[PDB]
Amino acid sequence: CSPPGETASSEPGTTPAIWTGSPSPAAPSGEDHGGGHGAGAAGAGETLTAELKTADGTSVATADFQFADGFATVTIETTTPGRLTPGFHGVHIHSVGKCEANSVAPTGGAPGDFNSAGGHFQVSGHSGHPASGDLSSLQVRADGSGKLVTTTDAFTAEDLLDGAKTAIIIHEKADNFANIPPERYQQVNGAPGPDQTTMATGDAGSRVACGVISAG
Amino acid sequence: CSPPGETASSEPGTTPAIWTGSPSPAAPSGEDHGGGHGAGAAGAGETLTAELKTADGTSVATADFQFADGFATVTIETTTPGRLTPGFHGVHIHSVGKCEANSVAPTGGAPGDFNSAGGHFQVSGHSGHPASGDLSSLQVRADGSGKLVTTTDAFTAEDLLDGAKTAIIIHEKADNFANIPPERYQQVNGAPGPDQTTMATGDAGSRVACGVISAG
Amino acid sequence: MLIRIKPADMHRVIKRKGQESFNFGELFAYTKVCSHLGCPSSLYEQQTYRILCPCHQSQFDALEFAKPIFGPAARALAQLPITIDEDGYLVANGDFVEPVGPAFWERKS
Amino acid sequence: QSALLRTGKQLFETSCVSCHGANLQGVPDRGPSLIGTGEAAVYFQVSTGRMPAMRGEAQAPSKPPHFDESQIDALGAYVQANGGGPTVPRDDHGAVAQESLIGGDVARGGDLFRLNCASCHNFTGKGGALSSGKYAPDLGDANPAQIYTAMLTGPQNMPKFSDRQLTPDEKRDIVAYVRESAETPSYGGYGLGGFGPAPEGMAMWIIGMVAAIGVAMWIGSRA
Amino acid sequence: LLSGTGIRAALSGITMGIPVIGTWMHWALFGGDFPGEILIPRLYALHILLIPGIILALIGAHLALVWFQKHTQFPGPGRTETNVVGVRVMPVFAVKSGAFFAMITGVLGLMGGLLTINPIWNLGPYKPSQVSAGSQPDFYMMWTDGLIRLWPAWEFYPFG
Amino acid sequence: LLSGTGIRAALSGITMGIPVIGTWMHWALFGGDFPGEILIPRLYALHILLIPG
Ligand SMILES: CC(C)=CCC/C(C)=C/CC/C(C)=C/CC/C(C)=C/CC/C(C)=C/CC/C(C)=C/CC/C(C)=C/CC/C(C)=C/CC/C(C)=C/CC1=C(C)C(=O)c2ccccc2C1=O
Ligand SMILES: CC(C)=CCC/C(C)=C\CC/C(C)=C/CC/C(C)=C/CC/C(C)=C/CC/C(C)=C/CC/C(C)=C/CC/C(C)=C/CC/C(C)=C\CC1=C(C)C(=O)c2ccccc2C1=O
Ligand SMILES: CCCCCCCCCCCCCCCC(=O)O[C@H](COC(=O)CCCCCCC[C@@H](C)CCCCCCCCC)COP(=O)(O)O[C@H]1[C@H](O)[C@H](O)[C@H](O)[C@@H](O)[C@@H]1O
Ligand SMILES: CCCCCCCCCCCCCCCC(=O)O[C@H](COC(=O)CCCCCCC[C@@H](C)CCCCCCCCC)COP(=O)(O)O[C@H]1[C@H](O)[C@H](O)[C@H](O)[C@@H](O)[C@@H]1O
Ligand SMILES: CCCCCCCCCCCCCCCC(=O)O[C@H](COC(=O)CCCCCCC[C@@H](C)CCCCCCCCC)COP(=O)(O)O[C@H]1[C@H](O)[C@H](O)[C@H](O)[C@@H](O)[C@@H]1O
Ligand code: HEC
Ligand code: FES
Repeated sequence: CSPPGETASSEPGTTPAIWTGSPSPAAPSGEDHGGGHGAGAAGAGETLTAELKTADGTSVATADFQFADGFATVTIETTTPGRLTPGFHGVHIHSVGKCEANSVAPTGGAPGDFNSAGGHFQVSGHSGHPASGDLSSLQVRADGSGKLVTTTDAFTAEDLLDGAKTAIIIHEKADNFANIPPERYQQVNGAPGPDQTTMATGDAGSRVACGVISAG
Repeated sequence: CSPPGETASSEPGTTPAIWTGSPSPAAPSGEDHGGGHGAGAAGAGETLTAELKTADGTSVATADFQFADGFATVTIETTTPGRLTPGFHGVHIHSVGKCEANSVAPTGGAPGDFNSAGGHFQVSGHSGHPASGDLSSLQVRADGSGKLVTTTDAFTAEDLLDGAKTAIIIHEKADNFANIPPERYQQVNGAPGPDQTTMATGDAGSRVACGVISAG
Repeated sequence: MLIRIKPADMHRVIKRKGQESFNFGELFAYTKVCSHLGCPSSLYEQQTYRILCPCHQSQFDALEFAKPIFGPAARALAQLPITIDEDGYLVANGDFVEPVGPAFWERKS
Repeated sequence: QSALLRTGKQLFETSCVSCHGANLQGVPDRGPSLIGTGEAAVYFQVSTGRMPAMRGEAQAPSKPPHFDESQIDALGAYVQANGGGPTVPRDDHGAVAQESLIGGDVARGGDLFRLNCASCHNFTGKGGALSSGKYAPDLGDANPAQIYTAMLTGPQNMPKFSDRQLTPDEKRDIVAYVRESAETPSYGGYGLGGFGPAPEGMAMWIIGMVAAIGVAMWIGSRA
Repeated sequence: LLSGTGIRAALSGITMGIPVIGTWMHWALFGGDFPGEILIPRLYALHILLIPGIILALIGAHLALVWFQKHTQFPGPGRTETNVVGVRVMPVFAVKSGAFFAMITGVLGLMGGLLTINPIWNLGPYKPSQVSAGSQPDFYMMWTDGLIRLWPAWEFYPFG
Repeated sequence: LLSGTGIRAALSGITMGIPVIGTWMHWALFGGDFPGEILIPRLYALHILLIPG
């Protein structure tokens, strides 16, 4: 005798498809935790990255923001060795997460990477001083790299998980906030007070980088 | 027979001293090391902390920044639930690491937590644009917490170990950096350019927090 | 076995030569291995401070250096020097000043 | 090198163009094309001597090499330039590496050998038989470079172990195990070859049993 | 490696191929699948006590039978079917048998010294994925193994 | 637990006790200190083959 089933010359066959393994069911339900966080919203977790790109479609910076033990433990690294020039790029948090090359939410001039729906994306109940929307100057030297953090937690993961995706936008200015006080300095009109546009958020020239923080 | 050695009525004894174990020479061939980093200096490693205190000795915040893969990752946790008021604060890197209540390196008024030997603690070869001497901002909401990051890498672990210990000093302003451009705004004397003191570093009122970055 | 001698009964403690400072306050660490044939002496009786061995019913007076006051045992249980390191955790402040298991020919010298 | 290439070409033209046709293309049904075989293949094969081959049979046997190290290098360089492929390892000076190929770990080398090499060769690198007139030869003659290049280029009916399949560290460990097993003295007496059951049974039947029977014939009386 | 491969071949395959009860004998010997965690302990019992005990009992029966059913002899001058011509046990037979025992154990010791047998250190630990080319049993089971090799791969496939 | 503590007492202790050769007997029997990893195989052999024989 010979084995009943052999010798199927016909039906040449097909290349196997790329395997897409299904997740382990309740049986092997064990899986790695995606990150613990307060998550006072629909849920974001302790893991969230983003890529701040330029007007040419090339990545400039790569930010990371996520709650760890009730506070966002974030970190940003320059994705290219010559993204930022020898100076301080002023970071800020824009409520609008669209990191478009150039957009204008209101009726007016559309600045480069100006998709933000205002200045600094403050909290829902906070619209005065420079809340978590505001950010200071991060410096890139002749090496051209950016990595340094601060403590800006006017918002949390719940606040980040807002109605509209937010973004991190780096313009080409430092962080002063009307360093010239009214005692000595004067404005264009002679009033010793500061400018509302400068006070609400960091105003600079054309935006250098912009990246949606919606797990970009 | 009784064993040769027994019984001791005299010499009541003493309380054992607190044990101070020694590093293993046998089990470890060398000395165990913690954080790993390039550390292009005398050696700092991938672990660097700091505690920013207040004028009365209270802990304003606790920062920590260290190099991992050529980019310094940092994070700051609020030391008190109400360290920062419901507004914005500007954090700057000061060359002098003395987080004293009030000091004046030059001949002039000694501002609170003004131990810095100038403005932003820029790199040795950089003294123009706002180099790494400027750090990210700290926006505090009604919650009063600080957690956020930027990309400020004009200096690295090698540059951190400079001749003098550096510090992070947070005043209570936003991040603008002469957001009023010369086209529209004007100075006190009529010139459209910005102020040198404002451009050098984030200038605001009395400093709120100050912490030495020499592994404080 | 780490035993906590009551503060009231701490005044009845009699200490051995070279083991006076072994105890950390009111903490005494004695080897569990019975000095006679090496069974653990786990049966600790408080309010009598007697470490009894179940294998052959030998009692060692914990208050005094753990010397046998009954049963086949004739040598005291070895006392471990103990202290607290940094963070307050209990650590041994040395090694037994005598071999700890049951006795044998090459011993007591 | 220019002169090395020229020497390799001259040796090739008067050695193998009859079966690896000029231009390194293979002669149909006499020899395979050497394009892509590389310098390692040439080194192993010619140094073991298999390649000055004077018969088409089940397997090309080993034999004394027909070329000295310099000519081996010339032929290897010529073949590498023509085709391009794996290169034999070399030490700091430039000579073919021998001691540098002895991996530090021998337990790992032995495990890898058993999983991959002993399959056909032996527990300890003695030879093995194959399907139709073929056979895995004893590895005790091979030097570390020869073992490494044998793995690097599957010579004949031998799986080709790329560097990706067996990282050079793993190949170095296997080389160390091969050399150690080959140069290690038999503990417990004369290892009768390396095969246990068959040489042991023959030695029983010939040494122990003839001794016992002869002693019995001495003690007893024929009748 | 060598002996475990031999076990995998013979004890497992042959046992598990037997038609009506093959798998049942395999699982009952191995306490389950082939690498069952009781095979070597069971073989140890069988090999140090059970089978050697039976061998000792049967050798006792054998020697007792030879002793009391007087040893047969070749035809010869004074040798008939109703007598045993030879030497008595005490003076000559006993001494020569003891001397032969001494010489046989001397041969065995000499060979244990001078000739290497079963270098298990060379033969790595058993792993199902590893194997050598030799893969032979001792010369007494070599005939069974040779039967396995030579028999011409005739397999029958009854209904399912 | 019971049989092991019984072994520890009787075998190990009384073997180490013997004056001139006690420790040597203990090490020969257990192949080392008391919990030597050959004790139970040795006892198994002694108990199923040697002493029963
Ligand atoms: C299934 C089966 C048996 C198939 C056939 C395979 C087989 C046994 C073929 C024969 C092997 C031979 C004799 C090869 C030489 C070529 C050949 C056939 C010549 C013609 C034969 C012939 C008629 C010659 C004229 C007179 C004659 C009969 C001479 C025979 C010559 C020989 C080899 C005699 C002795 C027999 C012998 C050693 C046979 C090989 C069998 C074995 C199992 C050897 C075991 C063995 C081995 C294999 C070791 O490697 C080893 C290494 C280190 C120490 C010890 C040993 C050791 O003992
Ligand atoms: C590193 C290390 C451990 C090394 C050691 C290796 C090891 C583990 C073990 C081996 C070590 C040892 C102890 C080796 C020696 C073994 C041993 C006892 C050898 C004895 C041979 C010897 C020393 C002879 C000295 C010369 C001399 C004066 C001889 C005459 C006196 C003697 C010794 C007579 C002995 C007679 C003898 C063999 C009795 C065997 C008893 C038995 C089991 C059966 C008797 C018996 C026999 C012998 C038959 O032939 C027979 C045939 C037909 C029917 C029945 C019988 C029968 O019943
Ligand atoms: C009567 C009782 C006495 C028993 C004999 C005891 C002999 C004791 C010898 C001395 C102590 C042990 C030496 C152990 C050192 C040692 O092992 O010995 C080898 C040798 O080996 C050989 O060649 C064989 C050389 C020939 C002499 C021995 C022949 C004896 C046979 C005939 C005994 C069995 C009877 C069989 C009868 C056959 C007829 C049947 C009808 C030598 O090295 P080598 O030669 O290089 O081995 C190669 C590795 O190197 C290399 O990698 C490796 O790959 C291999 O190639 C390896 O061979
Ligand atoms: C130490 C252990 C000693 C043994 C003691 C224990 C032995 C107990 C054996 C009885 C237990 C029940 C048998 C189970 C297994 C069984 O045997 O298979 C039966 C087979 O009945 C048939 O139809 C066969 C007859 C039809 C073909 C005619 C063939 C004639 C042949 C036999 C002639 C050649 C004989 C030559 C002898 C050579 C000897 C060599 C030395 C059918 O299958 P089934 O009972 O439903 O079992 C299902 C599994 O088949 C199923 O794969 C699984 O999925 C389960 O569902 C299971 O329940
Ligand atoms: C299966 C195993 C069977 C046994 C076979 C193997 C036995 C070999 C035993 C011989 C080996 C050498 C002995 C080693 C050990 C030894 O025995 O100790 C010696 C002792 O000599 C003395 O002076 C003693 C005499 C003086 C006192 C007089 C006493 C009379 C007594 C004996 C009377 C009572 C007898 C009653 C019998 C009751 C029987 C009960 C049923 C002195 O010490 P030492 O040789 O320098 O060894 C150092 C270690 O002492 C050291 O602790 C270590 O640190 C090492 O340095 C080591 O080298
Ligand atoms: C059967 C599959 C097979 C396996 C797998 C295999 N070999 Fe081989 N090996 C052979 C064959 C067949 C030859 C002979 C090639 C030739 O002569 O052209 C050979 C040749 C060799 C040689 C040349 C010896 C000489 O003196 O010429 C060495 C050394 C060697 N193998 C070692 C190894 C090493 C190292 C491995 C790594 C696992 C290995 N073998 C795996 C079959 C194999
Ligand atoms: S075993 Fe403890 S007193 Fe005897």
